[PDB]
Amino acid sequence: METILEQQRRYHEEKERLMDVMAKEMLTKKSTLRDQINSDHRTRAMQDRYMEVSGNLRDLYDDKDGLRKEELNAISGPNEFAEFYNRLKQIKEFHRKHFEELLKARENPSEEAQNLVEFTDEEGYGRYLDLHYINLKASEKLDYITYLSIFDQLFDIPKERKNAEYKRYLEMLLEYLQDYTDRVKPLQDQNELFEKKWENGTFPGWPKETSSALTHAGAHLDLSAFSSWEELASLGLDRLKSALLALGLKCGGTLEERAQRLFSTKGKSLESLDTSLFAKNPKSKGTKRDTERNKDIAFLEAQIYEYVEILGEQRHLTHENVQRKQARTGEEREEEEEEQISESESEDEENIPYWLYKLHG
Amino acid sequence: VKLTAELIEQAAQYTNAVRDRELDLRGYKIPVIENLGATLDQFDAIDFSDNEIRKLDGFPLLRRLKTLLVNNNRICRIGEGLDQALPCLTELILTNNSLVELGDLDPLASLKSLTYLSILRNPVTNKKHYRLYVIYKVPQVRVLDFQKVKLKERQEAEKMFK
Amino acid sequence: SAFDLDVVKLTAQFVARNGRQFLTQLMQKEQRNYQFDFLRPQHSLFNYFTKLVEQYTKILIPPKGLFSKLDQVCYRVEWAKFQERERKKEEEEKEKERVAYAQIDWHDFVVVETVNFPPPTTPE
Amino acid sequence: KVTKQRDSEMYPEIAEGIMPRHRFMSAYEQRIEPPDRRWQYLLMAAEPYETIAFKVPSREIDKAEGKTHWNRETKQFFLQFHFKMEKPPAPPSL
Amino acid sequence: GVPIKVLHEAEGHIVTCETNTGEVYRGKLIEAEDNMNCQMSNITVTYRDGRVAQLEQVYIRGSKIRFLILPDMLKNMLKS
Amino acid sequence: KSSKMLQHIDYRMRCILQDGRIFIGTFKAFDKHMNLILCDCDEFRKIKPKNSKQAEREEKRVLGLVLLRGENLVSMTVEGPPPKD
Repeated sequence: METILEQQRRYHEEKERLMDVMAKEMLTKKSTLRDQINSDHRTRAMQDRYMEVSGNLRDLYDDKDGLRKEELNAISGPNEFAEFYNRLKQIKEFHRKHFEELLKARENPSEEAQNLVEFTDEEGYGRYLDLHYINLKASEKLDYITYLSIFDQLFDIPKERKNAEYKRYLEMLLEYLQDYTDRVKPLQDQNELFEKKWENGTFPGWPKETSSALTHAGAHLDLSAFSSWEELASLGLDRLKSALLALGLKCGGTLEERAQRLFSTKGKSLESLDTSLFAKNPKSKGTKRDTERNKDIAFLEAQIYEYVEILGEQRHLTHENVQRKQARTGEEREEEEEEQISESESEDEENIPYWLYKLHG
Repeated sequence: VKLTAELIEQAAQYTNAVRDRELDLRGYKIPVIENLGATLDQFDAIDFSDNEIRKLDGFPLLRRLKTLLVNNNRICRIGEGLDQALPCLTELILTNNSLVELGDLDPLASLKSLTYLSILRNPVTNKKHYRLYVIYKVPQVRVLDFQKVKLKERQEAEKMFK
Repeated sequence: SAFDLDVVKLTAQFVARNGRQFLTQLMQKEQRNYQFDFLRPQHSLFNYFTKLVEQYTKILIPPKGLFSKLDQVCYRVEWAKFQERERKKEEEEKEKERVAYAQIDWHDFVVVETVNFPPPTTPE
Repeated sequence: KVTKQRDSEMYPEIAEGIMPRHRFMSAYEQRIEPPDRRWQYLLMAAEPYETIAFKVPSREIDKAEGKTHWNRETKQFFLQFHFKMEKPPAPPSL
Repeated sequence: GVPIKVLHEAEGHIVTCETNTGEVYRGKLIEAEDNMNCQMSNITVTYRDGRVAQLEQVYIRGSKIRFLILPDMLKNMLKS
Repeated sequence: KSSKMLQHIDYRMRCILQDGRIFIGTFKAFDKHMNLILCDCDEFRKIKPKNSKQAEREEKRVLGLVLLRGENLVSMTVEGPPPKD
């Protein structure tokens, strides 16, 4: 039947093709990798990163490449994302897959349908091509991801990862505090909290409205994070955070004070003299109850924390934006909005009568 | 002529004669089944007749797909996770394809709603005990090759292969 | 070309395990001129053959071993781009030279008298 | 072998073009037009400075044989046997 | 009404309709009247038990419609 | 003023239906009858979460662009601020 050798071959070949594609990409615009790698640096500290000079001059060896705009960088990053998905799949199936009389036996059947007049130049060309849209040069996107659209992932106010839109959450927040004493900027001042978010909470951490809000917000920040950095392994990050959550807490709440001792995150909101009473409190009916009811919230809070930390640059960038727009005039604010809009909707790569029939009769 | 998103978007779309939403993918010389995501799970039937597909595999999760007409292709193997991407597959027409060994039909045992199966004009058909083998290994089938699976055949297939 | 492809890849499949053991026997058994040409380095396609076999030979390498795996390939790309740019610049300078050489008075003479560099065109 | 020295530092124009350029000219054409001719000159030129010539009575000297990489620059003569120490401003020709 | 204008805009597009009784009709919107009366074609209907059927031609009274899902092609009436 | 609806326009809104469903979407338009236009709209059945430690979301369905008839609307509250886009 089907000779596995051929299948495994085609697999290794396709993998090669993909590696070559995303490598060509990383070649034309090194930023693609650089950008990614930099972020990775602050998540997995071990990661080795290139010489700063290379990053700045946007070069990989000798040639300094033209700087690209954000929308394109992100685009290609999501494209490379799907490519890496394909690759991972093929690698998988491959792992799960890996005489003379028969030679003449098959060579005989190869004589079948001799009259097959047709030119066949479409195996490596259709693949090479499948991973490299327009007639000649209009759309950077490969045939592989021809229906890939960033605007369906990023809103206009996010500007492909430049900012994160928190106005909406300012609204919900007003709805949560049941007043209006809170301004967009004071709300951002609140977000900055995220020990502070634990010991100086905006609201009581056992309040319903508050916990719900925090959930929604957390989810948003996380999706935004992975959305803006396709190239980094999402599962890796997730698991890292989860293990930090489980392992850091258990011995001492990871939060320790020389005066009050050991604090409990989310469920109890109490300190403890020594580690001893802390441990014998983690089996008590109280802590069982709380850790059994407020688990999801505590975990979500934590995620909001670490993801906001990983996005400090974006948080600052946006807060800045806010203050700017705020200090604009009418015309200024309008023109700025025009700009954000244009950036949003721009190509990622630039080149009878009755009165007459009655009268006539 | 890759089965592409663009290909699916210009393809004749209509309500067929048995009142189901069907997509027409006939005669395009498609070799590999792929990119079905773009149909958006909006079809009850998909007609892949007269193409060059080798393996019935590569489907996304399609909850509404109930009928697959795959006449005159080159199907020689059936993918293993078919129920996970096609849970309500009820009718599978494979007439005039290339399935040669009884064991190659084994993956159809996992299609829990499969009730109408047609494998005529496949070499596998002439294998000894082909009908009883299908009946015992794919008991959910009620009509096989346009003939009613009867009780006596079920019992007979229970002896052999018990 | 499906026929040619298929026979190349098949004889390549067998040639990969049996080497010339099954093919070198087939050539003498069947008697094919076409088979002889395929075996031979004269026929152009032969080269691509040497590829396929190698590839199959490769699949035999890690049989029983799984692969449990970008930045580098990107940096290589970058390099290539850089080199390309150097080539471009050079072409430009050359162009300038051609222009000026073509554009100076070779009749403004003022002579005085009348009558290894490769290792020298470096630095040390 | 000739060693031509240039000024001691005493807009991307004239520096972009590589060094100085040499060409072999026949004396059959001269401005004074006195009448005399019949020998070649190894003229050397640079934008600001004045041209220079060297008489070559011998029909052929050092005319080598495949000393094949194709960057014509100006001609086989220039790439084949010239060096331009641009850092010190010394043009060697042999 | 502003929503009504947006509905008429969806004529010729594939839309989904749920009735007051929870039957779900998906297909091409041919005509939408001012009172929300809806003519559609080549329908898939999904009953409350989950079963599907296929219909060529339907017309549903506006009052007995609970809601409609329209394409996202329309989303881009932002003045109001 | 007439503003009581116009205020909440562009905001994310939690709308309650007569059968008891919860429609959450971006409130973009209304009219005399309170027929509503809801962008990026999802439907919930079991709960409106206030941080339910077990889970917040069961029987959630993505709908998309929704026009709801006012006959079947009961009430609305502010769910979250406008998305910037």
